[PDB]
Formats: sequence, structure tokens, C-alpha cells
Amino acid sequence: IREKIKLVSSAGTGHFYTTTKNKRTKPEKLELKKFDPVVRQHVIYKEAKI
Amino acid sequence: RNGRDSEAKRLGVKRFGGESVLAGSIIVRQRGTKFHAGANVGCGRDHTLFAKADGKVKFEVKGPKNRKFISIEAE
Amino acid sequence: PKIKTVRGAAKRFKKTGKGGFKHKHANLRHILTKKATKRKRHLRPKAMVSKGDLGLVIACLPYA
RNA sequence: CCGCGAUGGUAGUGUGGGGUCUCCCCAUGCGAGAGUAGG
RNA sequence: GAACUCGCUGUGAAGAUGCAGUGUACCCGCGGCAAGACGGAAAGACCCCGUGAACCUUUACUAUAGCUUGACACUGAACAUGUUCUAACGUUGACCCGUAAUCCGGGUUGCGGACAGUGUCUGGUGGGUAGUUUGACUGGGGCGGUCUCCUCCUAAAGAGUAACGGAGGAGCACGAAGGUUGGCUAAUCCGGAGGUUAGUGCAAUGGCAUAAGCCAGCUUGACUGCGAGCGUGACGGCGCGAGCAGGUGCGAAAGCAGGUCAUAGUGAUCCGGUGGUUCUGAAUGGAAGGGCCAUC
RNA sequence: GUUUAUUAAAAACACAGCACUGUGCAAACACGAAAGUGGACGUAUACGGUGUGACGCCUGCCCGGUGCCGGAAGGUUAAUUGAUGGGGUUAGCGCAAGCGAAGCUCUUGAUCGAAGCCCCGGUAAACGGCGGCCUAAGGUAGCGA
RNA sequence: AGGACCGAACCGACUAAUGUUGAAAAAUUAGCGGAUGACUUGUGGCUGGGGGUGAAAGGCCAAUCAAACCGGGAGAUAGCUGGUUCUCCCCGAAAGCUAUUUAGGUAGCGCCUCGUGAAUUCAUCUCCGGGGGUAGAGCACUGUUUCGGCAAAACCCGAUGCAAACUGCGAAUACCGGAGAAUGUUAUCACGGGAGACACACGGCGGGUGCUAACGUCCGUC
RNA sequence: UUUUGUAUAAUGGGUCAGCGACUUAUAUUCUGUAGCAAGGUUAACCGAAUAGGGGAGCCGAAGGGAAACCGAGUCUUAACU
RNA sequence: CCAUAGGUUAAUGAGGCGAACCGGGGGAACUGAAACAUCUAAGUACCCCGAGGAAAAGAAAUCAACCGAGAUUCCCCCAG
Ligand SMILES: [K+]
Ligand SMILES: [K+]
Ligand SMILES: [K+]
Ligand SMILES: [K+]
Ligand SMILES: [K+]
Ligand SMILES: [K+]
Ligand SMILES: [K+]
Ligand SMILES: [K+]
Ligand SMILES: [K+]
Ligand SMILES: [K+]
Ligand SMILES: [K+]
Ligand SMILES: [K+]
Ligand SMILES: [K+]
Ligand SMILES: [K+]
Ligand SMILES: [K+]
Ligand SMILES: [K+]
Ligand SMILES: [K+]
Ligand SMILES: [K+]
Ligand SMILES: [K+]
Ligand SMILES: [K+]
Ligand SMILES: [K+]
Ligand SMILES: [K+]
Ligand SMILES: [Mg+2]
Ligand SMILES: [Mg+2]
Ligand SMILES: [Mg+2]
Ligand SMILES: [Mg+2]
Ligand SMILES: [Mg+2]
Ligand SMILES: [Mg+2]
Ligand SMILES: [Mg+2]
Ligand SMILES: [Mg+2]
Ligand SMILES: [Mg+2]
Ligand SMILES: [Mg+2]
Ligand SMILES: [Mg+2]
Ligand SMILES: [Mg+2]
Ligand SMILES: [Mg+2]
Ligand SMILES: [Mg+2]
Ligand SMILES: [Mg+2]
Ligand SMILES: [Mg+2]
Ligand SMILES: [Mg+2]
Ligand SMILES: [Mg+2]
Ligand SMILES: [Mg+2]
Ligand SMILES: [Mg+2]
Ligand SMILES: [Mg+2]
Ligand SMILES: [Mg+2]
Ligand SMILES: [Mg+2]
Ligand SMILES: [Mg+2]
Ligand SMILES: [Mg+2]
Ligand SMILES: [Mg+2]
Ligand SMILES: [Mg+2]
Ligand SMILES: [Mg+2]
Ligand SMILES: [Mg+2]
Ligand SMILES: [Mg+2]
Ligand SMILES: [Mg+2]
Ligand SMILES: [Mg+2]
Ligand SMILES: [Mg+2]
Ligand SMILES: [Mg+2]
Ligand SMILES: [Mg+2]
Ligand SMILES: [Mg+2]
Ligand SMILES: [Mg+2]
Ligand SMILES: [Mg+2]
Ligand SMILES: [Mg+2]
Ligand SMILES: [Mg+2]
Ligand SMILES: [Mg+2]
Ligand SMILES: [Mg+2]
Ligand SMILES: [Mg+2]
Ligand SMILES: [Mg+2]
Ligand SMILES: [Mg+2]
Ligand SMILES: [Mg+2]
Ligand SMILES: [Mg+2]
Ligand SMILES: [Mg+2]
Ligand SMILES: [Mg+2]
Ligand SMILES: [Mg+2]
Ligand SMILES: [Mg+2]
Ligand SMILES: [Mg+2]
Ligand SMILES: [Mg+2]
Ligand SMILES: [Mg+2]
Ligand SMILES: [Mg+2]
Ligand SMILES: [Mg+2]
Ligand SMILES: [Mg+2]
Ligand SMILES: [Mg+2]
Ligand SMILES: [Mg+2]
Ligand SMILES: [Mg+2]
Ligand SMILES: [Mg+2]
Ligand SMILES: [Mg+2]
Ligand SMILES: [Mg+2]
Ligand SMILES: [Mg+2]
Ligand SMILES: [Mg+2]
Ligand SMILES: [Mg+2]
Ligand SMILES: [Mg+2]
Repeated sequence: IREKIKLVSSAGTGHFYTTTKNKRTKPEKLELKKFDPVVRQHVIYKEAKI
Repeated sequence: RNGRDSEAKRLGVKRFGGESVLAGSIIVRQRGTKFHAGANVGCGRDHTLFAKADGKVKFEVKGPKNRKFISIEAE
Repeated sequence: PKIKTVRGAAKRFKKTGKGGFKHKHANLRHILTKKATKRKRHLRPKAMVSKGDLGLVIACLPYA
């Protein structure tokens, strides 16, 4: 029932993490500061489709 | 309705008292802290106790609860 | 006649300097989200074929 | 550092041997737990 | 197979002429009888097994002859967005000739007529026909049950250890239920007693007050690259891990943080999809395709 | 009458009779890549297929399932056709980044499109079915250890 | 008149006995059915193998039929059964684990052999350092159990037992590590050439299962 | 012979004589042995030539990396303690 | 109607057989994949037609890689 999602870098590098989410309970977009290894900085990552 | 079991996990003491170990060496695999980490011993996420220094394994019973601690006596 | 290479084996093993074989690790094709980064990181570099398996690989690759 | 305990006997048991062999016994080695005196 | 080929009671691959013990027995035919030589005959037909066969069945799978659909071709002419026409084509109507011929061909004529029919393509139907598949474990097989993973016991105080042995669980959940700092301590009984007898996101076991249980604030370390050393596996693999580099959160700082108290919550390879990429690019520049990294 | 030549002669097969169904003649159907041939020098009082099995009295209810027959509005749907969009290449335009006509080319697949299927009816001497509130309908006549 | 009747020839084949290395690879003997018919028989012809023909038994198609015979593909394939031929010398298994459309097959590992290399490498004993939760024991815990007392018969207390999935205790042994001597043809480990084996059996000890039944069955260990 | 195990009442053989089953080709690896040695060796073919010619090739003397590429290093990574 | 079909005669050639090799028209299955259907066996076996001492192929709408080669056939390499 938890669905796979991409977290996509806001730095425009195309780097992404993957995780899961319960979209029924939590329909709002997951946003987290995560390390982008391309630019080598912590930047905001935002949910997108897998 | 029976007939099931899980794979045996090879837990237990890997290096006994007085054994010379290198840093990183696993001393005990266990479920929870049946043994506790003394001097120069770390505790992994699965409660594995491992040597953080080269030396000899030492088991000891200390504290008010009378708990089994494992330490490394550095060589 | 000439021995035929097992062509599937030639696509998966390469002979090293001292005559061992390197291969790519299994488990890094798909179902990757659930796997820890540590596990995947350790599966990235190539590994050597184990002693038990060398006989099987050598038989498959007579012109390695 | 982390709030009990002899002595003696008993139970068990390694090795060797034996019986009436579901269980015991003998030789030898190891020897509790509980309890008792006491602390 | 060779025999100098008795009975009995035992023994023994467990129903003995051949072993043990013992009893009986002069040597050899002939006629008879069938209790035994697990007598002769036939590499058991029953039964099971082999990833054997054959033939049969069907709403098993995949095909396929046949049947059927339409498109294009052979196939044309007048308006309608209707029919009519004749010249293709059909004729297993008539007559004529080759001809001594109910074949065939040619001719004449009637009828039908761009229809029918055939080719290629195409949807349907298709045990009519064909090739095959139709698991294993199992106190015989079948029926039932089971097949991977976790916990306990069996398990003989290291590890491991079987049975269609005894008992239960999993195929997830959670952007907080994760990280850190500070704060807090239960069940139950009648403010007190009691002390974890509660709690753990979910089985069981081992853990947990320094709490791992529980609350609040601030957060994204549920980081990226690596990794001394070690555990566990036949292997594929799986696990634990200080420390190093970069960048981060919390805290005053020491420090802690590479998910969660731990142990289930899983699927190799192939084939392909998506994004990225100081790689490759079949004359050359590109591109396609391939590689590599991330992911499905 | 027929049958398992060689372990079965029968209650099995056949049978006259009955019914359903196909078939308009270049018949259906069968043998045949085909030409043809059988059906038949027959023509629906005929011919093929299927079931039943002289005769007598009879042959009930169910069309939901599967088949067959009829329908043809609607949905779905092949080849075919190739609208539209996206990409590759490059004449140029740009100081460079890039942009980029025509052509060629890779891809996308609007529109067109029959039968079938879904769908609407019929049909049991079609395959079949014929109850303890439920069904398509609950076994009639006759017969019955 | 008649798929009418009785009955020879003729055509069949219901019963019995015989025969069964036969007189005979289907008959003989005594009886039996049809015997003007959907009869029987001579000669010749036609139908051909997934084919024929069948008043239908899978019957028949040359002593052959759920797919004829002959030749060919052809030495099909056979994880199955059988068999495998002179001599001496040295060493010497396994019947286990893991996986398997696997289970009487096979693969890696274990165990055998040959070669090469290498450490006081290995074993026994003694001493030293270790972790145990078994045997036994026990009843605080988790359950179970009996008696008395006490009392909302609960609870609590005293007394008595029981436990693979109980442990406020806890051996012997076994196992890991260290040190030391003696002994042992390196007995050890690694790498490489060649395997076989993966049906085990009984006996002792510790157990599950079964009835502490089985020359039973399933583990551990000798 | 097959088996846990066979005097076995499990298998096979009436006897004798003759025949009757690990081969052959090519490739590949390891061992022994011989030659030459940082080299070794030629194939087809030519040659009357077991000679001699023929070095096309093949193996080796360098590896690392998917690859470009670098090279006693190289790959990994922004970079390695 | 001309004619054409048709008829008769003459001349010339063919026909049939044969072991392999050769070109062409058709074309299996067992088997292997430890089952099996794609795939394999294999364009093999086999059937058929045609030829010759040989047949077939053959004088680039071929390769190559910016350097060049120069029809076809066969052998050794390239290379499992
Ligand atoms: K260790
Ligand atoms: K005797
Ligand atoms: K007898
Ligand atoms: K006409
Ligand atoms: K037409
Ligand atoms: K069993
Ligand atoms: K049994
Ligand atoms: K850090
Ligand atoms: K009869
Ligand atoms: K109906
Ligand atoms: K363009
Ligand atoms: K046949
Ligand atoms: K094996
Ligand atoms: K060896
Ligand atoms: K035993
Ligand atoms: K046997
Ligand atoms: K026998
Ligand atoms: K060799
Ligand atoms: K050599
Ligand atoms: K290095
Ligand atoms: K096949
Ligand atoms: K096979
Ligand atoms: Mg187990
Ligand atoms: Mg367990
Ligand atoms: Mg990938
Ligand atoms: Mg004492
Ligand atoms: Mg004591
Ligand atoms: Mg006897
Ligand atoms: Mg006599
Ligand atoms: Mg007699
Ligand atoms: Mg017999
Ligand atoms: Mg047999
Ligand atoms: Mg048409
Ligand atoms: Mg069919
Ligand atoms: Mg079939
Ligand atoms: Mg086949
Ligand atoms: Mg089959
Ligand atoms: Mg079975
Ligand atoms: Mg244990
Ligand atoms: Mg033990
Ligand atoms: Mg074992
Ligand atoms: Mg076992
Ligand atoms: Mg088990
Ligand atoms: Mg390391
Ligand atoms: Mg594919
Ligand atoms: Mg190019
Ligand atoms: Mg090109
Ligand atoms: Mg790409
Ligand atoms: Mg009669
Ligand atoms: Mg008969
Ligand atoms: Mg008879
Ligand atoms: Mg006709
Ligand atoms: Mg009837
Ligand atoms: Mg339609
Ligand atoms: Mg009706
Ligand atoms: Mg009635
Ligand atoms: Mg009569
Ligand atoms: Mg007869
Ligand atoms: Mg007679
Ligand atoms: Mg009569
Ligand atoms: Mg008569
Ligand atoms: Mg039958
Ligand atoms: Mg016959
Ligand atoms: Mg057949
Ligand atoms: Mg063959
Ligand atoms: Mg054979
Ligand atoms: Mg010996
Ligand atoms: Mg496993
Ligand atoms: Mg006990
Ligand atoms: Mg216990
Ligand atoms: Mg020792
Ligand atoms: Mg086996
Ligand atoms: Mg076994
Ligand atoms: Mg067994
Ligand atoms: Mg055993
Ligand atoms: Mg026993
Ligand atoms: Mg037994
Ligand atoms: Mg027994
Ligand atoms: Mg036996
Ligand atoms: Mg014997
Ligand atoms: Mg005998
Ligand atoms: Mg015998
Ligand atoms: Mg036998
Ligand atoms: Mg015999
Ligand atoms: Mg290189
Ligand atoms: Mg096969
Ligand atoms: Mg000639
Ligand atoms: Mg020529
Ligand atoms: Mg030029």
C-alpha cells in the first residue's frame, strides 16, 4: 500500500533519492534537505513520481 | 499444522577470554545486551560486540546490576 | 574441432593478471529502493570468482 | 565495590568394567543444588 | 554353476540336501505318486519409479487444414448520395466444326455479369488434424497437507543438527513511529502501597531505567564517496564495523546521528523502460544502438 | 440377421418403423493442392447427417448454462489509410551558447474499417437439467429393493 | 406367398471332453445354429497406412494392428539394467551438508589419492584464561498440584510435589584461546593433477517419534 | 553381480573352442621428458626432397579499466588516511 | 470470307541405362535444450529435375577507409 517515490534534487542535477510513502494518509509532497553528490551540497529535494 | 522453523543464526561468543583480537573483530553475536560493551569494545546495531582496539578479550562482572561486560585489554 | 566458448560466460567473467576471474556482483539490477545504500555501494565494484567456482568458470572459458 | 554460608552426606557425571539392562552397580577422577552449623 | 543331492530342531539376507547340534542311513535299478527342490516356462501384466512411449479426450497450451470476414488485384461504362448497361469473367443451356468423340478446344447464340470465383493480405472460428505439457516431498502411491522467510523447543551448558516432531508468526508499518537535546517512569490493588508483575507499531526469544518505554522542542545522518578488521555461507550471497574525505542536524559542549530494541516484511539472471553521463559511435561529422551510474 | 479370424455370440451391432436437421441441383455431403469423380444419368414422395429402434398406450415441466437459428440499432474490433505531435540530419542565423527552412529520415497513430464477440430474441425426439427459503424449472404419466 | 417350418449338401461355431514339447501356431470327437437368403461360392477387379475397410469387436488390412510390412534417417535417445578380459607394490574413502521438475541423477563443499610449498603447523597430557544454562536441583518467575490456616472460595501465608517450549541455582564433559615438556615417518595448512561418493547397517550412550513395540523410524556422538 | 547385508530359496552362466567392451580425430589444460630461451614455433604452400625454403600467423615478454584512456601502475572517488 | 485450327508425308533430333562428384525444385523426424513450444538436429536424410568431365562461379552498381586493392574458385590464417 506504500508507493515508491522519487525525491528529486532542486539543484537541477537530475540526482534523485528513492523512498516509499503512504499517499492515502500523507497526500502532501515530501520535501527534505538531502546531500546532492553532484554539486556536493545539502539542497532541498522534492517528491516526484517513480 | 506445525513443521516450520527458521534458519539458525550462529549467535554466541566468537572470541573467548584471553584471546588476542584485531580491532574490528567480532567478540559476541547476541539478541539484546546479554553482554555489555566495556573498555575498547563497541556495540553494533544488532547488539554485536566488537573490538575497537587490538588486545586481549576480558569478561568481567561489574555494576550494581552485576552485568557481564566485555572489554579489550590493549596489548 | 576447436572447443567452443560458453558465450554467456564470456559476457560475465574477465581473466585477471594472476589468472583469476573478475565478475560483477548480483543483486544490483532492480528492486533497489528497499536496499540500503551501504549494501548497494558494496555491490558496485567487481569481485573475484571464489575457489569453489573457478573449476566451473575455467571449463566454460577455455580461451580466456 | 555492587545486598551470605561451611563440614559431612546426597544427586549428577568423564574414562574403564559389570548386571536382573525402560534402570542401575563397581573402580577411578570431577562433584552440585537444597538444607544444616555458622556469619 | 558344480554335486559324494537324507530327517529333525535350531541358525542364518529373516521358510536350509549343503551351516550347528543331533537322529537315521549297506551299493544300484524298475513301476508308481506329486509334498519340497521358494520346481520348468515368460528380464511381473499388479504396484511404484523414469523430468520413458504410444494412442484417446477436452471450454489444457501452442499451432494448423477447412469454413468464414473485409481490403487490394483480375475489374469496366452512364447518374445515383439508385439502378441500368456490356466488353472482362462464369456457364455442369442450345446449336455448329475439328470428328467415327456426353473429353477438350474453337465458333455462333442465350443466360448470368463486374457479381460470382481465384491470388496476396487480414479478423473470426477451428480436437477436423498435429506437436506437447500436465511438479516434488510422502513410513508404497493416491487423497489431504507441505514447499520461501522469522521465533521458541526438540538440540545432549560453544556453533551446527532430522522427522508428514511439538508450538506460534511474516510477505509490513513509520517523514515520524527516524536523528539529537532536554524532560519523564509503569502494571495492579486499596493520596498511599507496590516496583516494571508494565511498555515495546505487529509472533516468540533474548534485551532495555544510562531506559531501547514515554513526552516536547529543533530537525533530515532514513547523508554521498570509502572502509582497518571481523562474522556467516559449497557458492551466488548475507551480516557487523571503528576510522578517513566531503557536506549536514541536534546540543552550551563533550559528543551523538550512514534509519527504527534486535532478530521476519523477500526474488538471481535475462529482456526491456525512465533519467543522468570527461565512455563507445562500422568511411568521416553526427545520430541510432551499446556501456557506465541511478532507478523501474 | 451381424460381431471380437485365435478365451466374449450377448442384453452388444444392424434392422423395418419414428423424429429432428441439412440439402433447389454445378444440391448438401464425401474423395481429391487441382482437373475431376461419387451423391445420381437421382431432383425434396429425393438425397446426406444425427438420434431412437417392430407393435400398442404414450412421450410431462425447464431456453438460466453450452450449441444451433434469427436479428442488427448500440458498444468493442483486423488488414488498410496516415491526420497530428515529437525526434535525427543541416542550408543558414549566431562572435559563442545555441537556434534552425527545405529535403530525406526515425517515431507517434487522428480518421476509415467487415464478420465475430458483447447485446436482443427463438430453439430440448439440440447437449443437458427436473429442490430444501431457493431455482431456468423443481420429476408429470408410468414403473420401482 | 415367406429375411416361413423340419432337415442333408453348403455356410457357421453354442456346450463338453480330448489335445496343450498337439495329428493341428486354433483342431478332433459327440452334440449345436442357419440352410430361397440382409444366403453361399468360383474367377477376375477396386480401395493403401493417420490411410483403407468395418450390420462397430479398435475388428480386419498375408500366422503382424490403439497406426501393416520392407528399406532408410540409424550407432535415435536410454540420468535405466547387464557386462567390462594379464601381474605385483604403496595409500585408501563415502553413503554427509548445501542446491536441484530434485529425491536410485547431478553440482560445489566434506572425506580418498598424487604432486609442490610452508610455520614448533597439528595431536595427546599438564597448567593457565574463558563463555556457558545441559545433567542434577529448585519453585522467586511462567504454568501446574495437594493439605491446612486466613478471608474478600479469590488474595495472602505455612506445608507437598510436577515441567521439552519454567529458572532467584548449577555440574561432569565438550568447545575456544594461551603456555610448557615428551612423543608422533608433517600427523597440520595452502595451492594444483586424478577421483570415488551423496541407498548405509547394527551395537553403545543422549534423545524425538512409535507402545522407553519392531532386525521400526528420525537426529546427535562413539 | 547387486547390495546395509547373500550358502542364500536374489541375478547370470549346460560345457568347450573361437570372437566379444574406455577407441579414433581435432581442440584445450596439467604432469613427465627433450630442444631452444626473452624469446619459442611455424601453417598452407614451394621443394624430387622426412632436408631446405616459407614467420602469414600463434603463444610469451604488462597490467588496470565497461570504455576512452593511462601504464609499473591503474581503477575507484571531488580526493584518498 | 480470307484465314487459322486440324490432317498427311518427309528430314533432323530426343527417349533408356549408369557408383560418386555437381547445379537446381521440394524437404523430415528422432535427437539436443537434462521436460518443451522459440531454437536445435539441418537445408541433413530422403524424393524429384537437369548436366558435365568436372559442375557451379566469374571480370565489380566489389571491398576499403581518405591510404589503397582490383573477376571467380580452392587451401592456411584471422577466430571459436
Ligand atoms: K571475530
Ligand atoms: K548337521
Ligand atoms: K513334487
Ligand atoms: K457467352
Ligand atoms: K467479384
Ligand atoms: K517417512
Ligand atoms: K510402511
Ligand atoms: K562525517
Ligand atoms: K449366437
Ligand atoms: K439457450
Ligand atoms: K527537418
Ligand atoms: K501408419
Ligand atoms: K557432490
Ligand atoms: K586434491
Ligand atoms: K547411533
Ligand atoms: K536388492
Ligand atoms: K526371482
Ligand atoms: K593432452
Ligand atoms: K612440455
Ligand atoms: K593501488
Ligand atoms: K523437434
Ligand atoms: K533430456
Ligand atoms: Mg533445523
Ligand atoms: Mg531458532
Ligand atoms: Mg541498472
Ligand atoms: Mg560438599
Ligand atoms: Mg552448596
Ligand atoms: Mg528351518
Ligand atoms: Mg523312480
Ligand atoms: Mg502325476
Ligand atoms: Mg519358478
Ligand atoms: Mg523386470
Ligand atoms: Mg470477393
Ligand atoms: Mg481443434
Ligand atoms: Mg491431441
Ligand atoms: Mg519431439
Ligand atoms: Mg509426453
Ligand atoms: Mg512422487
Ligand atoms: Mg547449542
Ligand atoms: Mg553441546
Ligand atoms: Mg550431521
Ligand atoms: Mg542430516
Ligand atoms: Mg525439521
Ligand atoms: Mg580488508
Ligand atoms: Mg527475448
Ligand atoms: Mg560513423
Ligand atoms: Mg556507415
Ligand atoms: Mg544510453
Ligand atoms: Mg438369430
Ligand atoms: Mg474369439
Ligand atoms: Mg465363442
Ligand atoms: Mg456432379
Ligand atoms: Mg438404442
Ligand atoms: Mg459488425
Ligand atoms: Mg420450447
Ligand atoms: Mg407419480
Ligand atoms: Mg428359413
Ligand atoms: Mg464369423
Ligand atoms: Mg462338429
Ligand atoms: Mg429356426
Ligand atoms: Mg433347418
Ligand atoms: Mg473398448
Ligand atoms: Mg492377421
Ligand atoms: Mg504412431
Ligand atoms: Mg540422426
Ligand atoms: Mg541403439
Ligand atoms: Mg593401509
Ligand atoms: Mg537454502
Ligand atoms: Mg531435569
Ligand atoms: Mg529445562
Ligand atoms: Mg588447547
Ligand atoms: Mg541423492
Ligand atoms: Mg541419503
Ligand atoms: Mg535414508
Ligand atoms: Mg544415518
Ligand atoms: Mg537408543
Ligand atoms: Mg533399522
Ligand atoms: Mg530399536
Ligand atoms: Mg534388499
Ligand atoms: Mg554368509
Ligand atoms: Mg538349493
Ligand atoms: Mg543362486
Ligand atoms: Mg535383476
Ligand atoms: Mg540360469
Ligand atoms: Mg593490457
Ligand atoms: Mg529434450
Ligand atoms: Mg560427357
Ligand atoms: Mg561452366
Ligand atoms: Mg582513389
